[PDB]
Parts: sequence; C-alpha cells; structure tokens
Amino acid sequence: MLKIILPSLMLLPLTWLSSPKKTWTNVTSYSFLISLTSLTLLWQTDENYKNFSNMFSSDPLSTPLIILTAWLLPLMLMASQNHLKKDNNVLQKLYISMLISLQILLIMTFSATELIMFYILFEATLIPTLIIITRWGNQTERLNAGIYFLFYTLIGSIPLLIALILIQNHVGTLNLMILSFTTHTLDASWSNNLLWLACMMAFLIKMPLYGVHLWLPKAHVEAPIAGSMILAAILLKLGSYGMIRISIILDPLTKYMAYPFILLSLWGMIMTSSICLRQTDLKSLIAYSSVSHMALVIASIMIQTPWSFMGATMLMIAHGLTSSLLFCLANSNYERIHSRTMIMARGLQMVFPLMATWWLMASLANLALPPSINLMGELFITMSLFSWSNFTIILMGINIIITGMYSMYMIITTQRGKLTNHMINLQPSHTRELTLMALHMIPLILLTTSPKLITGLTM
Amino acid sequence: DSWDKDVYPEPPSRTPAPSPQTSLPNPITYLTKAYDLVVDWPVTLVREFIERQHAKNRTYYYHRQYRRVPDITECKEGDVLCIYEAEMQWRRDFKVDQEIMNIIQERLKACQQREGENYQQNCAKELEQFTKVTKAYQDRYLDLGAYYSARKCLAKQKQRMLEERKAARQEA
Amino acid sequence: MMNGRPGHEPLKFLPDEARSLPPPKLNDPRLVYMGLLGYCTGLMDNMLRMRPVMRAGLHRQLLFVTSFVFAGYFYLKRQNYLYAVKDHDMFGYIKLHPEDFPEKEKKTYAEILEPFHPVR
Amino acid sequence: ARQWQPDIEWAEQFSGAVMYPSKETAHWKPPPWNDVDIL
Amino acid sequence: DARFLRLMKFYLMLTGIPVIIGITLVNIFIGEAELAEIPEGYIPEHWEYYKHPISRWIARNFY
Amino acid sequence: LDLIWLEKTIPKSTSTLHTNMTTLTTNQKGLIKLYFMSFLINIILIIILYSINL
Amino acid sequence: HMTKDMLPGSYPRTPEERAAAAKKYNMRVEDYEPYPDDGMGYGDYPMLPNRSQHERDPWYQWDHSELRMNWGEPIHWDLDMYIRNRVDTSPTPV
Amino acid sequence: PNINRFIKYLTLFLITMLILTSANNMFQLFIGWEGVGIMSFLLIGWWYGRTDANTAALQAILYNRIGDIGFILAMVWFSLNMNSWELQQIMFSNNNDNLIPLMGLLIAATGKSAQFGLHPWLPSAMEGPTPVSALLHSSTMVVAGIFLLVRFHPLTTNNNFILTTMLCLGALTTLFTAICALTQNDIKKIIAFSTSSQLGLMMVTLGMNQPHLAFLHICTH
Amino acid sequence: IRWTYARSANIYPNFRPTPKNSLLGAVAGFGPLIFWYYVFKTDRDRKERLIQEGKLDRKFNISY
Amino acid sequence: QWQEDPEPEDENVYAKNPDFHGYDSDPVVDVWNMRAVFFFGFSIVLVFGTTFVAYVPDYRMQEWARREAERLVKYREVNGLPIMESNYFDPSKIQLPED
Amino acid sequence: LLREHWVHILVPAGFVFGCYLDRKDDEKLTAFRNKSMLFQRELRPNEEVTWK
Ligand SMILES: CCCCCCCCCCCCCCCCCC(=O)OC[C@H](COP(=O)(O)OCCN)OC(=O)CCCCCCCCCCCCCCCCC
Ligand SMILES: CCCCCCCCCCCCCCCCCC(=O)OC[C@H](COP(=O)(O)OCCN)OC(=O)CCCCCCCCCCCCCCCCC
Repeated sequence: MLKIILPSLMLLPLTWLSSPKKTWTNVTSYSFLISLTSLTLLWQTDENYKNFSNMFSSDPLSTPLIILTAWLLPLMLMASQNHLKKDNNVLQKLYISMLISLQILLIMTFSATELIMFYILFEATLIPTLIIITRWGNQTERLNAGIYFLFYTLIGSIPLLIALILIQNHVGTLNLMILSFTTHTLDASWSNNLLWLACMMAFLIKMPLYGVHLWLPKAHVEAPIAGSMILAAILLKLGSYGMIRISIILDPLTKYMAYPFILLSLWGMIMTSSICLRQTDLKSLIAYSSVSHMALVIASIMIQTPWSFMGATMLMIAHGLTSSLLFCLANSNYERIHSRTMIMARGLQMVFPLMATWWLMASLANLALPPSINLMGELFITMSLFSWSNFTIILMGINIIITGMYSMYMIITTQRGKLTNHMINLQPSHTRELTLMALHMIPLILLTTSPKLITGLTM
Repeated sequence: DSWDKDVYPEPPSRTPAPSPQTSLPNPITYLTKAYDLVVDWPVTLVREFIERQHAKNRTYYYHRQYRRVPDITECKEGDVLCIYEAEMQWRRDFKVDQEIMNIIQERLKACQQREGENYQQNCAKELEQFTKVTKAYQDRYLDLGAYYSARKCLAKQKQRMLEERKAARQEA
Repeated sequence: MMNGRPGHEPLKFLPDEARSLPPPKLNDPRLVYMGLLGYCTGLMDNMLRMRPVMRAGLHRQLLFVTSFVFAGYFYLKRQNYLYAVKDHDMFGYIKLHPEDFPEKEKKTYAEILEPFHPVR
Repeated sequence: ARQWQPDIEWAEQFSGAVMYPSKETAHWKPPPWNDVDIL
Repeated sequence: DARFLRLMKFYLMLTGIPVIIGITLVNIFIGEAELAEIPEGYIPEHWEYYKHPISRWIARNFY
Repeated sequence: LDLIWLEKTIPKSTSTLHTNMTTLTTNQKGLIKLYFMSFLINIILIIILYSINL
Repeated sequence: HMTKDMLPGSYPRTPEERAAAAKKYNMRVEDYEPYPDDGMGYGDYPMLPNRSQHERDPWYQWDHSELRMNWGEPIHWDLDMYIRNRVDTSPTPV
Repeated sequence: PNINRFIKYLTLFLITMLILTSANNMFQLFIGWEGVGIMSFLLIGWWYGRTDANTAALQAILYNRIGDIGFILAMVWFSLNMNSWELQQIMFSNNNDNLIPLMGLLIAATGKSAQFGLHPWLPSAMEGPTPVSALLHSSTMVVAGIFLLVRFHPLTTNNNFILTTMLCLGALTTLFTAICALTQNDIKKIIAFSTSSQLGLMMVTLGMNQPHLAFLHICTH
Repeated sequence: IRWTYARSANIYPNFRPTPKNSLLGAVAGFGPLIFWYYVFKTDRDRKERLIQEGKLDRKFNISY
Repeated sequence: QWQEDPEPEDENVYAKNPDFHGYDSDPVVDVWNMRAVFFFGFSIVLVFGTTFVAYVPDYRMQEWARREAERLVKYREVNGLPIMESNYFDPSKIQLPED
Repeated sequence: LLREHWVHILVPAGFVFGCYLDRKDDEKLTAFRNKSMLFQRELRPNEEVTWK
C-alpha cells in the first residue's frame, strides 16, 4: 500500500510547487484520483488478509477506513476553500499540506501491522490536528481546546507506550499477525487487570467515553470545519480501530474487566444524547451526538460478539460520513449567519431550498431510518447488547427515543419555522457547498446498497 | 443449470384441473392469454437472442478447489507458518459450514410457504433437520468471541470432550 | 556493552572485519532519506536566511544533499557492522553456553489444553 | 469575522517573573531586559 | 439550487450512460460464463474462477 | 455532571494539583545559604540511604 | 466587540453591583433578581418569570416573531424549553 | 406553489406503506414502519412555517419512536432465539415462549395505532393538509399497527396473556377516544377520533384472536 | 450573546462546591451507573448459571 | 487604545462574478475549479469506482461458499453423512488430558 | 514539458514509483514462493514462477 501513500506524499510537493491561483484544483483533483487508487484494496477475493509487505497491511477492518481517509481529504480541501481563502498564499499551502499529512499519517495508522507503528503514527496525528484547530481556530478559546485535545490523548498515550513495550518483552514482537496466531492469554491478576486498562484507556480516550469526552465538545466547537470533519470522521475512529486490533491479546480479562466501561458508555449514551436536546450551539449538539453514537461503539467493541464488531464497523464508517455531513452543513450556516447559535437562522428552507434536503437526509442518517447502513449498525449492536443482558434494551431504548428527538429538532429549529427577519441577508448557496454535501451522501447511498464491504473482520 | 434440485428439494406439483361451474367467463384466463402474447412473446424473443449471442462466444469458469492442509490439531506450537495455513483452513470452513446453515434457513422458509396451514405437520422433515444442524453449529462455533480461531474451537470442543468423558465415567 | 569485547579497536571507526559485510547499496532507502533530509536542510537554510527557497544556492543544495549522503554510506556501513557484531557475539554465546539456552519442545495443539473462556 | 488573534491583555499574563504568581512571589518584578540592574 | 443539478445530474449522466451501455452490451453479447469441471490437470488461471467477463478482465490484467 | 463535576474532577483538578506544586517548589529566596543547606540535607539523606540499605 | 463588561459576570454581592448588572441586561434595577446564590453557575443571569413564549401576546409585532421575544429584552435561562414548540406553561380553564 | 412536491411525498408514502404491507423479513417491515413515520413527519408539517404543524410533527415522531423501541425489541428477540427476520421462519416459534417478542410488537402497535397509551398524536396529526389527513392519517398509516399483529398472529394465538392485554387496551381506547369525540367542535378532529375509535374496535377483535375479521374491518374502514 | 455566554462560558467561573451540589453531583454520576451494574451483573450472572447448569435453551440461536 | 485594523467586511462575491461557484473570486479559476471537481469528484470516482467495486468478484469468498455448501450438502446428504457433524476437529486427533 | 505540465506529473509519478517500490517488496518476500501447502503445485510446463 504505497500508492495510497506515496502518491499522497507527493501531494505535498504539489501544494507547495504549484501556482497560488491553481494550488487548490491540483490538490483536490489529484486526491480524488488518490481515492480511486485506494478503491483497489477493496478487491479481496478470499478471506485471507492482504499483507502488502512487512510493515504495511490491510484487512477487512482497515480497508473500509483507508478509503474513507483518502475520500475526506478531497472533501476537506473543498470545505475549507472559503475560510482560508482570506489567507496570504503561504498560510493556505500550509493548511492544505496539514490536511494532506493527516490522511498520509491516518492511511498508514489504519494500514499498519506493528502496533507501536500504530502508536507513533497514532499520536503523531495530534500534531497536524492541533495546528489545524489552534492556528486557524476562530474563537478565543482554541488555545484551551488545543490543550485539552493534547493532554487527554497524551496522558492516555504514555500508558499504552509502556504496555506495548511490555507485551513485546512478554511475547517478543508487536506484529499484529503473529500476536494473533500466538498464545497470549492474560492471567487475571491484579496487574494484568491493569495492563488491560493501560492498552484500552488510550483508545477509549480519543473514542470519547462518557468519563473523558469533554475534550471532543470543546475541540470541535472552535476547530475549523476541516478539523471538525477530520476529528469526527477519522480521528475518533482511530480509537475504535485500536480497540479492535489490541484486544486480540488481553483475551481473558475483558470478559469481566469491561463491565465498568460498558455501563459508563450505555448510561453515557443516554445523558450525552439528552444534553443534545437543549444545547444552543449547533456544532455543540453534533459533537455530543458524536459522543453518544460513539458510546454505542465502545459498547460493542467490548461485548465482543461477531455482530457487535461489524455493527461497530458498519456504524463507524456510516456515522463518520453522516457526522461530517452534519458538521459541513453546520459550517455553511455558520459562515452566512456568523454565529453558531441554533435559535437564530430559523426557516432557512424558505431561502435555501436544497441545503434543506441535504439537512433532512443527514438527520435521517443521524436517527436510524431503516434502508440506511446507520440503522443496520445500531440494529446489530442493539442485538448483541440485548444478548449480553436483555435489560440493555431499556438504556439503548431511551437513547433511540432521544436520538430521534434531537436529530429532528436540529431540522425543526434550523431548517423550518418562519424566516429570521433580517439577519445579514443570506447569500445563495455556492455549488461547492452543495457538492461537498453531495460528495458525503452519494457514498452513503451507494454503501447502503451493498453493506458487505464495510461489515468488519467478524463477518 | 441455475440450481441443483438435489440441494434445494422442491416437492412435486399437484394441481387440481380447471373445472368450471359457471358459464361466466373467467377473466384471468383471458388476461393470462394476453400477458403471454403481449408480455411473454415479446420478451421471450429478446431473451433467446441473448443466449444465442452468449453461445457465439461462450466461456467457462471453474470452482477453486482447496487442497486440505494440516489442521491446528496437528500443528506445532509457536510455528506461525503452519498455524497460519491452518487457521485459514478453518476460517474457510467456518463459512462453508455457515452457508450450509444458510440453506437450511432457506429450504425451511420455503417449506412453510409451500405448505401453509399444514406447516405444523408437513414441514417437519426440515425442522427436525434445523435442530440436527443447529445443535451442531451450537456445539462448535457459538460461545466463541469475535476473534474466532481454530485454537478456540479446539478448546471449546476439548472442554466438553472431558464432559463426554467425565459424565460417562461418572455414570460408571 | 559491546565495548570490552576481545580485539576491540580502541579508537577506530569501522574495523576491517567490517569488510566482510556487504556494502550498503547507495540507493538504500536510508541513504536516500539522508539525501532528502539533506535537501531539506538546504532548503530550510535558504528560507531562514530569506533567499529564494529553491532557486538559490544551487551549489549549496548540492553540498548538502551530497554531504549528508556521503556521511550516510560511511555511517551506515558502520552501524551495519555494529549490528553484525551483535549477532556474532549473541549467536556464539548461545552455543558456547548451550545448556542455558536449551531447545525446549513444543507440543502439538492437540495435546495442549487451553482453557476456553466463553464470550456469551 | 477573523480568527481571534491575542490582544494586549492575553499577552500581559506572560509578563512578570513567574507565570503562576504566588502570594509573595508576585511581589517580584520582571528581570531587566538589558540584564543589568539599577542598584 | 438548479445550476447545481444540471451539473450534478449531467456529469453523472456523462460517464454514467457509457457505463450503462457497457454493462448492458457486455452482459448481453458476451455474457456470464457457465460453471464446469476442472479437466484433469487444467490447473485453471486466476481469471478462470470468476463469472462475469469484465470482472475477470480486471482479474487477468491487474490482479 | 457535565461542565462542573466532570470538569472539576479530572481536567481541572489535575490543572490545579500541578499549578500549586510548582508554586511551592519554585518560590525560592535566591539566597545561596538556603539553597546550599539543602545540599547539606541531601548529603545526609543519601549517606543514610546507603547506610540503612548497607 | 462585546466587552466582558457587557457579558454575564459573578453573583452581584453589593447593591451597586446588583444595579450595574441590571443595566447590562437592559432591565429595571428593581426587577433584576439574580438567580439564588447556591453556586450552580447561574451567576448574575436575571431570574425572569418562568412563563412560556406561548402566552406572550400573540398579536404584537415581536421583533423575533417566533420566539415572541423583542430585541434586547433579557432572554430566559431555559428558553430552550419554554419556547413555542417544547413546553407550555399557559393557563388552563381547569 | 408546491403541488408537485406534495404529490411526490404522497406516493413515497404509498411506496413505504405497501412495502410495510408486503414485507416477508421484518427488516423490510421496519423499513416500512420507520419510513411512513418520517414521511408523515414531512407531510403533517407540510406548512412548515406554522409552529403548530411543527409541534405535531415532532409529536408524531416521538410517539412512533417509542413504538419503534418495541419493534426493535421484537426484532432483536427474533434475531436471537429463533434466528431470521423472515416471517416464514419466525412462525416456527409457535411452541416457544414468544412473550418477550409479541409484547414488543403490541407496544409497537399501540404507538402506531394510537391506543390509550400515547393516543394523542393522531388528533394532533390533523394539523396536516386535509388530503394527507385522509390517505395516511385516515387509512394506511394507522392500520399499520393492526396489520403488524395480523401478520404475527400465528404466534399471537399461542400466548393468551397478550391477547387479553390488547383486547383490554383496545377497549379502553375505543370509549376513551369516542367520549372525547362527542364534545370536540373541530370537524376534522371528530373524524380523526372516529379513526382511532374504529381501530380500537379493530384492536379488540385482534385481542379476541379473530385476525381475519379484523383485517376485513381495516379494508371497509 | 449575553445568554449563551451565561449558559456555556460563565458557569464554571461561578461554581462553588456546596452541599446540595456534591451530594447531588454524585448521585447523578454514580447513582444509576451503580444501579445498572447490579442490574446487568445479576442478569448476566443468572444467565451464566443457567447456561452452566444446562437449563437455558438457546434453541435455534445460531447467532450472537 | 492600541493600534489594529477594524473588522473587515465579507464581500458579496455574488455581486460581481454573478456566476460564482464558491471556489475562487476571479471567474475562470472558479469555472476550472468546478469543471475539474464535479468531474474528478463525481464523474470518475462515484461512477468508475462504483463500477469497479460492484465487479469485485466473490468478495471475502461468500460467492464461493454458497456453492461449496451446495456440493457438501449434495455430497453429505446423498452419502448419508450428517450435514454438519457435531465435532469439527476429529475426536481421534485430540489427545485429551487423561486425567 | 515544463510549462506547468511538469507539476501535473508529480503525483502520477508517485504512483509509478509506488508501484515499482511495491512490486519490489514482492521480490523480497518470495520465500515459500510456491512452497506453501495449500498452493504447492509442480511448475506446469514453461513456467518458472507460480506467482511473480
Ligand atoms: C468503501 C469503504 C467506505 C468508503 C466510503 C467513502 C467511499 C467514497 C469513494 C468511493 C465511493 C463508491 C465506492 C464505495 C461504495 C460502493 C457501493 C457499491 O459498489 O454499490 C454496489 C451496487 C451493486 O450492488 P451489489 O454490490 O451487487 O450488492 C450485492 C448484492 N448481493 O452498485 C449499484 O447498483 C449502485 C446503485 C446506485 C443507485 C442506488 C439506488 C438505491 C438507493 C437506496 C437508498 C435507500 C435509502 C437510503 C437512506 C440513507 C439515509 C437517508
Ligand atoms: C422503561 C421500561 C422499563 C421496563 C422494565 C421491565 C422489567 C421486567 C422485569 C424485570 C425484573 C424481573 C426480571 C425477571 C427475569 C430477570 C431476572 C434477573 O436476573 O434480573 C435481576 C435484576 C436485579 O436488579 P435489582 O432488583 O436492582 O437487584 C440488585 C440486587 N442487589 O432485576 C431487575 O433489574 C429489577 C428492575 C427491572 C427494571 C430496572 C429499571 C428499568 C427502567 C430503568 C429506567 C432508567 C432508570 C435510571 C435509574 C437511575 C437511578 C439513580
């Protein structure tokens, strides 16, 4: 997998060497094709994993993501052509390159055989992200948000560093292939009960768990649209990908060491879903929607039943695409409105007829409408959770009712009701804004036709 | 050649004759005549012309046959090479043993649409099988996590082979 | 560590014994990296000194890409030796003191009984 | 609307001989820029 | 909100129809293959195990 | 529970714990006598650390 | 553009502060009744009558028509709840 | 000004309604169950500007989603225990417990069919255009709850407990809704209450385990 | 703007930990989180026992 | 007060360039930055990509397993063997602990 | 070909280099070339490599 990567690196030379006026089209047009080369990995004609080479591999779980990581770079660069079009021609070429490095790094992290290669690349992605959030962040508080995003991930990260070096000494190689075909069975000691927490905690932090998710609402609030898309679509899912590949070892402990997180997540799912119900900042509501719909995932990567896992793989890819779509349209309202407040800007369909159709489809993806991969995902996690304990439906049942309420409230108070009297007149929709959306949903429609590709390792 | 009758048994068809008890015309008969003349003949003509074009240039495709490698039961410990070739041989049969169960899921479904109001009885050739096959799938692949591996089926079995040996010894 | 080894060359860079090892292919990814590492140093310099970034010091750019690379071949040539000594040393000991590193025997998975923890 | 660049007040805090000023520590004053004192 | 669709409904329909012409004409004239027995030592090539012709064109030429 | 209790406990507390710890460790007279005496204490403790673990 | 002076602050302790805040919030100094000081965050935000926008005169030309709220009038803490959609505190014949 | 969009959603409603009608596996039944719910939301609040229409639309989604929790519970129970969402196999669960699941479908029916629990959104649904009120509020959308139980009644006959449960609640909704209708002074709202009262009678026949006649009333209703 | 600042950025600067706030700030975070644990542990334990003793039917369940 | 610029206004790019596509202010760059984005975006990724992804053959072997089952079910049923025997790794291979 | 037609060849070239670098890895990991058990066959006539 060096075509999904080397051609990517070369994007950096192109963003720099290219003309200031033509820099945007060379980069966006080329990475669209970079995504097309990424699609070749999907050609798996047998169940064996495609080990491209010693360090680089792609199995069913990584492949559905590498393609998404390559896909969003085009979109990210199309959603940030407006803001970042007021810059000095060298601030742009920095932002474009920053976005380019994220998927170079993220493509490799999702396509990495050695778990510590994951760690080095895993924690590197913070550098590009923190720059995108802090350097271009509009609000006074991004310095703070950046600190929260760096420390919560970093304090979790050093325990994983110690744990992975620890298993290398215990087993003798951090190669995901071998670690899988070798006998690593923890022994339920008090210490192992700590190892397990060391490995999972760093992944559980960037996958916002109810206890440590305050970093994500603060980060996406002041982050520029491209950073918020990256955090929701690819960055948070880095934590999920890690939990799937790391729990191959630590096989016995999670049977009983998971209860704490599972309950934290399911109760967390309800409270995070509910506070979405009365949050005035739209970007705030989407972020907590992201916490709740990701709290379902940590509760399926821990129950560990075949269906959970691919419920997880289905939902992660699906929610990634949906969340960005929501964060992308939130930005289009923010740029014309100039405020994140949900109460202002009422009645837009009256003035932006189509964006409202995109808003409606994004919300229906947000809630579980049935001919969507989003629902298949939740339906499956719901099933397994029920298997874990029939009572789980109650808590995963209060979340579904709340999820319907906030998803439609975003449509009802932003895209319906009487028009706002006279905010700065709202200029019509650009074709870029609409495509950036179409590019998010057309793939959501196509993937829903053949869900098999994003089903995970389990199935 | 679309489906092998012996893998998807279809009970023979018995149809009551068309016995009319009224001089009133039976609309469907007339409609069906039309459907054939307007909807079938036209289509029928096209289809054939398809298959003849297909015949002019005909190709074949085979079904990879996988030689059987040594199973984990016999495979050195720590030898990642042998075990890798043997966890695949199982993960492969984890699927071949799963579409089999897909067929019994299906063969039955049909046998309860084809025998309504009698499903309680006529369709018990299958449901006896749906337990003869489910009691087995449950005994070789169920407790396992999402990290299903041949080593774990080897243990799921061998935890119970004690029981078919402790219980037996116990009965004494 | 590896110092104090018999025959150690007290201040030498790479003892001739390292002649036995294969020479680093000039295009070894690493030496090529050092090259790029170098080009960047050059470009960076131009930048910090406020010169046209790429179109200036085309002589320097060469000194850089060619100094770093030169350094590489002769460094890697050594680091490669050091690692090679490590095996000579390591493998030898495994034998000279065989009992301490016995070849234990691994049973087939049939014999071994690994406890099955159901997921349920 | 432009990214908020830091104003004078945000800058002020970083002055003073200690970032997080203590009870008695705050009483101190920043070192002379020339590295030479008036005494 | 209408200039967009004439452009989106167009450049999909631009490359979309030549595809649809391609899937239909191939599926019509060339056709999926019929399954057969490996003939005592044919050792069939990778492309030989797939049904649809263009789905084994990609396999023969690129994988 | 969001905002105050989950921000005062984990994110903010760790902020304060350190802030306070730096305030005591870095509030130094700057006088040499004080500092030096601390060297005295150290020599004493290390002398002991060796002594008791002889 | 809005100085902190014009944004919410701490519980008005002295009476001059209770009259300074009432200016910030465009209220009458004798109507500013700070939310009770129990340290739950309300701060100086006025404790406006808990009445929903439903019974705000439905004929008057409210600047913000749908929130039935004028421009400048102190917004209620829970206006996300007593809005014309979500909750209805309105008198009932029974 | 937007007649064409209105006709467009009405047929999309019909497509979801018929999919809900003819659905073998229940995953497709869900696609229909949720699908009519969303387009009802789009069509009750046709005139989005009016907040009253928006309030009713959010009402309808909330009541339907409480019902959705029941269908998900039944789906999950049939995704475990007997294993396939296809009706042709679910019906092999006749001699099992089938209470955890059918109680779920009864919950789904009560929300969709406006039984005494969460009965109010169908009166609220009249905030929609009158034609929308006729085809979806009057016939296809509400009967969906009655239709689901008739589909699953081979299982319903086995459990006596749930049969009287819906006989009882169907009965309470019949009079509760009818008594409310006597004094209502809005013509559309009297007819809507009558829609609920007749379905209450339907619910009663399903509760007395008489599925075929219940379907007969659905068509005549 | 005075409303949003009062509601998401003027809260923690006006937080003083009292009683009726920390007792009520622990019953809300750990109360149900401990409730459901004894709801899920007891169920999961009931299930496991029954499976171990051989009573749970797990019929036609070929999935999980 | 200190020196600094006054907040700049945001231009109505739709006032000039009434055909603004949202990519860049000068018109030709805009046209050529959508003529290449709709094309490389939709015309040869959503179309050529979906074509290729649709034609990936027997993805993860699930087209192979519905036949291998059919010949195994064909072979097992006709020869009278159990369709899915109840132990997979043969009991003979397994040397159970003798205790 | 350098009137801005050379910046367009940068990425296309990266693909080529990648493909080359990639096929190189195949050359390195060629042990068990055909020595695997499931896929071990006698080199058919006129074939010196089962997979290249
Ligand atoms: C890949 C990993 C994840 C990557 C994410 C980002 C990728 C972006 C770049 C690549 C985008 C395209 C490639 C990825 C998606 C591929 C989808 C696809 O290939 O569709 C296959 C489909 C043919 O179906 P087939 O594959 O044969 O199904 C198996 C049946 N046994 O081919 C078709 O028939 C296409 C048909 C198009 C029209 C579909 C019309 C029906 C739509 C139903 C919508 C239902 C409601 C959806 C609601 C959503 C929420 C509102
Ligand atoms: C919203 C609809 C709710 C519908 C509830 C339906 C309940 C069905 C009957 C359940 C009880 C009998 C079950 C019989 C078969 C299962 C037997 C079993 O294993 O369950 C054990 C469980 C034990 O729970 P508990 O009573 O707390 O025991 C703790 C002992 N130290 O037994 C129990 O869990 C008893 C309690 C069951 C109901 C739990 C609460 C459900 C609703 C919770 C809403 C959210 C509550 C949040 C509370 C926060 C508190 C701070």
